[PDB]
Amino acid sequence: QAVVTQESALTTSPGETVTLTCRSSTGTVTTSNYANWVQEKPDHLFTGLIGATNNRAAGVPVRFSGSLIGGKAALTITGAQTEDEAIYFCALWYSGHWVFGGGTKLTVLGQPKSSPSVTLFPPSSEELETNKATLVCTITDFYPGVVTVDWKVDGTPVTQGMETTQPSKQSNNKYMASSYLTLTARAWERHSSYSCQVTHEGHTVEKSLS
Amino acid sequence: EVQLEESGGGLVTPGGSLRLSCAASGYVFSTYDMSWVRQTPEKRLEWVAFISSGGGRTSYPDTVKGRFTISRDDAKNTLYLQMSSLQSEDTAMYYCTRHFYAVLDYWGRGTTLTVSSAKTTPPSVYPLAPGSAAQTNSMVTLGCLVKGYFPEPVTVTWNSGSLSSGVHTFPAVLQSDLYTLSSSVTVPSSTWPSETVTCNVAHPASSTKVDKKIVP
Ligand SMILES: CO[C@H]1O[C@H](C)[C@@H](NC(=O)[C@H](O)CCO)[C@H](O)[C@@H]1O[C@H]1O[C@H](C)[C@@H](NC(=O)[C@H](O)CCO)[C@H](O)[C@@H]1OC
Repeated sequence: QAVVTQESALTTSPGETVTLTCRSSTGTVTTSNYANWVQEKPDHLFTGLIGATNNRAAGVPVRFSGSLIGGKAALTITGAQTEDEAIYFCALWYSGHWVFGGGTKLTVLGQPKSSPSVTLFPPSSEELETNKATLVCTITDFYPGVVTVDWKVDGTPVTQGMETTQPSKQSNNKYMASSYLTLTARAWERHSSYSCQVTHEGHTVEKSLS
Repeated sequence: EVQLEESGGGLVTPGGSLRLSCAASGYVFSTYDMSWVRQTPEKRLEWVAFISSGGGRTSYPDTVKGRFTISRDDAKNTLYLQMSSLQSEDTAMYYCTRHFYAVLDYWGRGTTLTVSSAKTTPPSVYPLAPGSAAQTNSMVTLGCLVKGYFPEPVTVTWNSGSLSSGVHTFPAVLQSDLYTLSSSVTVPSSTWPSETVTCNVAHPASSTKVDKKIVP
């Protein structure tokens, strides 16, 4: 029992229509799963958009809609607005329980796109004294708010000891992210090239150090 | 009309207990069916308990099954969640939702819960200095690595308020029991290092404050 998948990211412009579905590992999505659509707006605030597959909640606007699509729940937003940029989750009623999908990021283009400005940093004299080194890859200023971060030590792809923060909404409705690759100071002393590369929009920017 | 205010969360340690509370408003709290939903650090949403109308029926998912107990006091207009035998996976924001004829529509503000076994531990602050003189141009961006604190939060201020000038601080990360975080600042290239860029880092649990001056 239980898997509910949803698109991970969709991007649309203001005025356009977007559909978002909700798939089940169970097989088909009935009306006896009450497809529900929660909205997660800037800062942990949640709102019932649509419940029981097609009932739109009071206050929710005209464009939110519920449908069943090829055995799959779907949310339509017709003529989406800037305010709709947010995370949409779906819940499906499995007789007793509720099963939630991983919710989709929804960008609606409210301002001209822009790319990151990576700034890469080397472990300070001070942290090295504790026989541990950390490099900080700081990624700011991007819209849309999705990134892909890859680290390389001496050209080989790093497959661990790296962990990145989920984008976070700047003051200017621009996003920010940080990545950390941590090494024992030994390793630091050893390799000689560290690359931080961020892929945002087909374009990859890259910062390196020796 | 509706308000759902939950509360009763804090810092507990593994094996602990905890009763969460959620209070209704401007609605006839009895009639409606009801749930608890948790929002994890990973940011997935997971459901914890289900209560019916006359508290006749209770549903839970198998990872809470037997450790959590749901209930309500119609007299007081509240939902109760009773978390027992705590385990680190339960650290998450806990929310309450009313089923409006199967439309989960009104949700609480939420109540954060942390189940760590850590100990108040102040951070270590390290300078994040440019490195080779490779001047991109007008702008130079410095930062600070605040490492090994518990619990959160940590405020991070640049040049004792004086520098608001585009600061950016990031969601902390949890590296094997302690939190780490970064704050960065861009100050024009001809201001540093001629002028001074210190970084203030205060840790209220431990009532700490560290002053790392960033030098090339
Ligand atoms: C079955 O029809 C609704 O109620 C029955 C009892 C549900 N069956 C079970 O509860 C249970 O799984 C039996 C086997 O374990 C159905 O699942 C179904 O539930 C949805 O429909 C109603 C509208 C919801 N109740 C409410 O929405 C409101 O608070 C109305 C006030 O009475 C219910 O929680 C389900 O979806 C939200």
